[PDB]
Amino acid sequence: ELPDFETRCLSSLSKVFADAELHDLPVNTGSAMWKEVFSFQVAYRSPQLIKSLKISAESELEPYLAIRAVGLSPSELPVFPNPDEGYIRTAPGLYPDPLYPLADGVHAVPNQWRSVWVTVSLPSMSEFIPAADIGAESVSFPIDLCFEDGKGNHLGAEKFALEIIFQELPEQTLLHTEWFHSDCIATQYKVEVFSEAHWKLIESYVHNAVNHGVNMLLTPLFTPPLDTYVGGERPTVQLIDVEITGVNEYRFKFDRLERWVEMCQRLGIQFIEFSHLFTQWGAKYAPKIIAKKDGEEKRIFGWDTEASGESYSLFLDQFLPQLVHFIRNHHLDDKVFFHVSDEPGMKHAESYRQASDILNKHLAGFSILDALSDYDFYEKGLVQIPVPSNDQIEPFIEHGVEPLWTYYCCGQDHHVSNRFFSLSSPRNRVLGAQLYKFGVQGFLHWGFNFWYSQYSKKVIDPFKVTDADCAFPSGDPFVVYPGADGPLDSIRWEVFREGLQDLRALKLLEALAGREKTLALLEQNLREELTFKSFPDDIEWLLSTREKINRAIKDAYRA
Ligand SMILES: [Br-]
Repeated sequence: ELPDFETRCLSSLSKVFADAELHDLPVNTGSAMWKEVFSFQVAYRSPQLIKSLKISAESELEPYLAIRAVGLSPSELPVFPNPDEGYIRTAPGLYPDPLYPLADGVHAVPNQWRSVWVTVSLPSMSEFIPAADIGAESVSFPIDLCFEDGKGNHLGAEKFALEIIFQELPEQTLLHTEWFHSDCIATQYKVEVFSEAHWKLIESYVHNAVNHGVNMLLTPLFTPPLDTYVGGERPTVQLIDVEITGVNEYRFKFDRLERWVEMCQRLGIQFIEFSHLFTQWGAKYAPKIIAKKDGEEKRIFGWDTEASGESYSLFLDQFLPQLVHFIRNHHLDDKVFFHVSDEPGMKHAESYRQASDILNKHLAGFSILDALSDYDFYEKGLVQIPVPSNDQIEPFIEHGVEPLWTYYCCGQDHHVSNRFFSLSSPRNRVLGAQLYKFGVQGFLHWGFNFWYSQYSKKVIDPFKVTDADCAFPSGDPFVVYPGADGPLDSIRWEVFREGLQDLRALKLLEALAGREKTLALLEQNLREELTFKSFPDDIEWLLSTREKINRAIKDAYRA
């Protein structure tokens, strides 16, 4: 006689822990637009150990549907000291995060809730395979999920009803970069940088990025000078070929950059974000730069070459005009961004100025972006486009700074949206609504796939170490895991795309009904105005808000 077995259908916004009771309420309905990725999960529990469950879905949406297992990752540093009351947990342990192919095997483990995650990637209406009335406002499709043991006995089932609203979620216009660490791919898969095997993996990772709303890619002219200790290095990742012809004299080749840019174009990246040309913590030094003299490679710049020295000045006087010629020849003039150095403090205003001044002699007319969360520094007029943290953005909104950009990282641990393991899925997804309300033009994140320790002192295994060796709250350094042939998603990466989908849906309702009505619907029944710091951290609020937006779109009078 069969083991006992229970199921509960849930939204994408639950995190099901294997060591706790499940309080979440069942969710068996939702709505979506064409070209939207709609996700849900089913939790299940048995008192027995049941190995290699057979899980299947039956739906007209089967061509668009994937099922994955929600795996557990360790976190030794889930929180910084004194986590606010909105954290879902504070103790080290195992957290639901990675999403594994079902082919990898799925088990019921005694008296533990586990989950399977369902992704429905909807096409355009014109590509949809099932018959659907082109004149309907929406059509509902059942999705039935079935659990059986290894030997074909039925254990459980859940039915989900997805309503597809017959309008398209419009193309994303928000600029969105998640810094891509090519080096981390090379060291994890054990391939040489810019080998053909490395290029193939790069393509897989970029494809995943684009699919999750990344339209701007960090482009390593020289080894990005990021997360490296003073006097330290990361593996050489350098698209520019440099030949030393004599003292302070160079020649350049851009053929590997041209390969990179063509890859970007082909995979759907729209903007090229060139890597920083000076070090972190005040732009005092050059990046690591490698050059050939007489066939042989040597390091010509780095932590022993001051950024304000004439040597690095003369190098950029030769390089930058040649990069500008490349840009113009490839019709990239309005598609590029440059970086100086992030978050210069007031004590570094002078070194930042001297660095920024070098670029300004050559890069007139181009967008130059830098993380900058201090409005008093911004008033000095040294940074062109500031990228303030979402916990520091208030004075940039108050003063009408344009274009408005935001980021978050490990430092944004209080109140605001983030993507830590120990934070709820609503506190991730709500970013979409905040971006909408404040008219943000771009969002930046440092950690697509950062798989080293703090300061890149060692390589870590991201399946075992999720906090960069007790430096950053787990979830901060990476949203993808290394699968055998390409990325594995986290539930947090799926939920972040949902926030970008909410932004796109809000902008659609704005096109149909205007901004005043859209913003009023979004803030209906809130006790406090929506800000980057103040929102309901609540599954029911967010789901019912997006459902209202969808119904208002469905009901809108259309041209
Ligand atoms: Br958008």
